[PDB]
Amino acid sequence: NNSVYTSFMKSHRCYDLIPTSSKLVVFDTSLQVKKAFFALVTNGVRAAPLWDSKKQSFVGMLTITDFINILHRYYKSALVQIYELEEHKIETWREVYLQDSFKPLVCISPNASLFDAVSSLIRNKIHRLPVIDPESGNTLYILTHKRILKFLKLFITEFPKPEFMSKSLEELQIGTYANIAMVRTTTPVYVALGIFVQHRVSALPVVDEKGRVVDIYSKFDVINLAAEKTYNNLDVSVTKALQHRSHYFEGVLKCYLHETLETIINRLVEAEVHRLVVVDENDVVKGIVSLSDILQALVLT
Amino acid sequence: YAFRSEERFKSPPILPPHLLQVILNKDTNISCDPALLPEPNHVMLNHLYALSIKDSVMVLSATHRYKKKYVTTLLYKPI
Amino acid sequence: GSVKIGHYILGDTLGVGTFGKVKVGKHELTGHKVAVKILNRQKIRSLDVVGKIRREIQNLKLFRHPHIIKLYQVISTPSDIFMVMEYVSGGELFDYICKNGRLDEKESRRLFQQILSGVDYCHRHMVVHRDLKPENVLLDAHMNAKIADFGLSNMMSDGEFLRTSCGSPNYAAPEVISGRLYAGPEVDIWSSGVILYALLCGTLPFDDDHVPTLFKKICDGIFYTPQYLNPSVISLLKHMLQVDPMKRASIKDIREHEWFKQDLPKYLFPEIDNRRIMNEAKDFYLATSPPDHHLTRPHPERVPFLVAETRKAKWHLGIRSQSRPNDIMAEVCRAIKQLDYEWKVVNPYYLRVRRKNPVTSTYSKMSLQLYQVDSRTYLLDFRSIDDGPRPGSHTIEFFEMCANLIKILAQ
Ligand SMILES: Nc1ncnc2c1ncn2[C@@H]1O[C@H](COP(=O)(O)O)[C@@H](O)[C@H]1O
Ligand SMILES: Nc1ncnc2c1ncn2[C@@H]1O[C@H](COP(=O)(O)O)[C@@H](O)[C@H]1O
Ligand SMILES: Nc1ncnc2c1ncn2[C@@H]1O[C@H](COP(=O)(O)O)[C@@H](O)[C@H]1O
Repeated sequence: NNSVYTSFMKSHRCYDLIPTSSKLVVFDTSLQVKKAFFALVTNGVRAAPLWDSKKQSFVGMLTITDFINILHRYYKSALVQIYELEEHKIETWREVYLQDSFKPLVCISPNASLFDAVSSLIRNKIHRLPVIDPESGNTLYILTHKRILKFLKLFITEFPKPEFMSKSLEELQIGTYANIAMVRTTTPVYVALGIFVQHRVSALPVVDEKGRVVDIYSKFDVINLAAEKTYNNLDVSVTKALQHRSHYFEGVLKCYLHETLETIINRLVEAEVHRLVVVDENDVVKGIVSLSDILQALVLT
Repeated sequence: YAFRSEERFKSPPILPPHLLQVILNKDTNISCDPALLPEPNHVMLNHLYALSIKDSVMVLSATHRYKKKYVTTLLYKPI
Repeated sequence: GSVKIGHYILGDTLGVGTFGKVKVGKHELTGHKVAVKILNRQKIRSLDVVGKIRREIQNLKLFRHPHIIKLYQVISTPSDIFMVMEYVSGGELFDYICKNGRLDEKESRRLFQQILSGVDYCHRHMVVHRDLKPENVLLDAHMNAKIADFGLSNMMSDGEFLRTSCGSPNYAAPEVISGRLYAGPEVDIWSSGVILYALLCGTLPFDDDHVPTLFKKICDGIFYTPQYLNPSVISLLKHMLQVDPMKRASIKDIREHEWFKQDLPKYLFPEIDNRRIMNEAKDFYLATSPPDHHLTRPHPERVPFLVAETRKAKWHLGIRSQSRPNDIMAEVCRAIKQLDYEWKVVNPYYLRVRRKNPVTSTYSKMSLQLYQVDSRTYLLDFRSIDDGPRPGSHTIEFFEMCANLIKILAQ
């Protein structure tokens, strides 16, 4: 079952993954966190490499997760305080973040095989893996679970295909059904971040009284709070926060247990989302299949 | 119809039009990945593009090329 | 005796050329025919270019194209340098046009396509053939197209433009006739435009008995249009010959044009698999200009910023209003205010500065050129470098290096 997908990743460098022309912003550790997060929504990027002026090197990464942590961490009430965040600086917050645990920046050479990349993503449990040319020392592109899946289905050929993928999801046991981290439609966006910090999950499918999926709150959706400068009020519902795009999205991407693995990966790379919520006739939650599951279902199988 | 003609020596040289076209102010499609930019002109590549500092943080960027690829690196550094 | 280079014996002379005269070779054994360009060392020693010739031979060497005269080998000797090239009979296109009068559509289309692929080949290889004339393009036995003289050609560099202007008056772009900086693809497009014109009307679109009135005619985008052809070739020519180098057509623009598409073989441009190919080059690899158009699904990470929008004001570089010499002086003092040292090249407004990394032993350089934006204002440009494991970044070191310099020049 590893005869093809496993070899393919070892035969292609992360170089082929990199876009012809891309854009990446990098922050100085001397920069204030407030200005940093606003810069993220203005440039479109959800991740920026942290640069240290004194060390003259790349110390770490800055994602939306950071914005989630610092939001849940220092908070008093929606109306009472705009205080903590403003003054706080990137390196100063990394200090209280690393106070509990010390985890240096991870990176991969663009000349390394795609198999080394998918390994560093599962092993380190990280969605942002920067590719940095060791010769020049310049960060090129930030690899993503989405970027790889797209590249995989799009580039891989027809020929070796016929055998394993056809098998249905329910029977393949891929993805976590054991404990599903979710939020109600009336649950405050604060407790949403509280679950985002407790569990390392990247999304929280919202449910009504019936437990059906009427929307989904992704770790990326919270950056909108910084984009709209509404992050001061965390007492609002996730439905109230997702009400900004409510006139745009088609619905909640999902699939069924009895569907083929092949049909799932296709719909997944085309929708360009990070996961799907498996359900039934009642559209109630069953389990979650993310890109991390598919990527971890490849490297070994 | 011959022959070969002259050249202009008046200095300083006048700023070429190409450089005034920045890829960061251009707008991509709506469906593409936000981190994507069109293939830049080889002439504007090493050049620095500094964003007006309305913030106490100086923000300047340039589009550097790899072997076959291109990257626009924006850096936010406070004064 | 008789002069011969290798197994090729020289003979009857083909022409004068750019530098040296060219003659026909004949294989001692087989009897094959090649065109050798004879450049006398004594004649090229007088004029002094020690890099221009090196890069010329370098570029034409790798080139393999059906419409680009292919350089076989270069034989050298203390007497004169030789270049053996593919020989073709039927002379220059200038001889073809004049003798055949005015070519039609079904013909000109064929030839123009061919030539445009040759220059596309060149531009893709980062070289620009600056002097493009029907007098510089030959025809084989089958009356195809062959681009010939690369002498006036130059090699394109990253972040670099081309100052020099050369050649006859008629085919020179409105910018190079004015002696202004150019990238070099556009000067070919304009030169190709006037060629496409000659292939139709038989007469040059810009011609006058005495200059600058020829240049004055060239700077002005007004040119005679005969009833001879359809409006499509005119929309192409007028967009191709546009006076504004920014408003001009690129090699891509001509490919997409209607008149150029008709009866065009695939081999020329190296390109259900058509829709499948989209994805390979589609939004995945590059960004498409805004498509008034059907609503398309925006990338999930691009919607949240967008749905809340419907500012972004990014400048070029440091730009002041002071005098040319009075500016640089107020600058260099700050350039030397820090540890950084400056060795300025030829131009007084052009400086090349470099400094050693304060943390490591690495060193990153750059280029600062002072241009003139208008009557009342000047502009300073900042450009990175190149040279040929590490805990620091060449790209970032470039920014910090500039940022520190800019900090003193402003506040
Ligand atoms: N490659 C990395 N280097 C340094 N820190 C990282 C890296 N990837 C993730 N993190 C940390 O983990 C969070 C981002 O997780 P994620 O959204 O899953 O990529 C942030 O709080 C970062 O500090
Ligand atoms: N909403 C969720 N609740 C519980 N587990 C989840 C959830 N989303 C993802 N996971 C699990 O976490 C991994 C994916 O994490 P991520 O790449 O961050 O979305 C997979 O192993 C999933 O089984
Ligand atoms: N399974 C899904 N169904 C519907 N929308 C989704 C889904 N996954 C992600 N999104 C959307 O895509 C964004 C999150 O992308 P990502 O960070 O890749 O999970 C958010 O704006 C979500 O609304």
